[PDB]
Amino acid sequence: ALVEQVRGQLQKLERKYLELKSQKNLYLARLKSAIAAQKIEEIAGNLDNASASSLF
Amino acid sequence: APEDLLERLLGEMELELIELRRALAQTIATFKSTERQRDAQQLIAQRWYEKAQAALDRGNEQLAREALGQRQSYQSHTEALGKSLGEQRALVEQVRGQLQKLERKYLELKSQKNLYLARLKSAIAAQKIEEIAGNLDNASASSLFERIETKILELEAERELLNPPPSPLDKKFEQWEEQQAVEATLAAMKARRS
Repeated sequence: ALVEQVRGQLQKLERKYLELKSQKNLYLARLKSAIAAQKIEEIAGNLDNASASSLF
Repeated sequence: APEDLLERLLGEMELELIELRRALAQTIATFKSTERQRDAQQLIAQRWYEKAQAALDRGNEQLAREALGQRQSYQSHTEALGKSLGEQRALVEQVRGQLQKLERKYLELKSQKNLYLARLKSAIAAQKIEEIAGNLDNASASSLFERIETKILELEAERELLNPPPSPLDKKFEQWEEQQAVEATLAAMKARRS
């Protein structure tokens, strides 16, 4: 019984481990997308925004 | 950590087992020596007895009379040793039974030593992994998704603030105007060809 039940834990646990890994990159990619997009519009706001446009 | 004690305690037991193991031979060693002396003493009397056969022979009784008197001194010693040999037998027999029984128990405990150690390690390894998952995935305070995804909204919320979305006003005007742009332009399309 011990060897059977313990294997079930290992069998179930391994499936979960890779499942988390799949979402690891998915959320990381989304974070980077916003991070990259966060600054560019800030530069445009600091560059073009008619209020205090450094450009024009 | 009690686990190291389990291995260490048996090691100390093993030293005592060999210590007792050597001790038993010492008891056996003296037992053999006692047996030899009894055999030697009877031989001395046996030589006197074997000699006494000739001493009594030819009618020279007086020589035999004195000879047997000397024998009795050895006979008394012989009897005492024989009694000692018999009682020593019980001690060697019973002590071996203890050793015979004790050794069987020793290995029996060793069999369960690894069995419980293995189960402990299994739970120990499995104990932490789910704790990480609880600290990682658990929707309450998931470090993986909930806390990370909250930061996503923070950046998302800023874009509308820094770039105010056009009011819903303009959407309908362009859509209202867009249909005329296509229709008015297409009105010429259907008209120019027709």
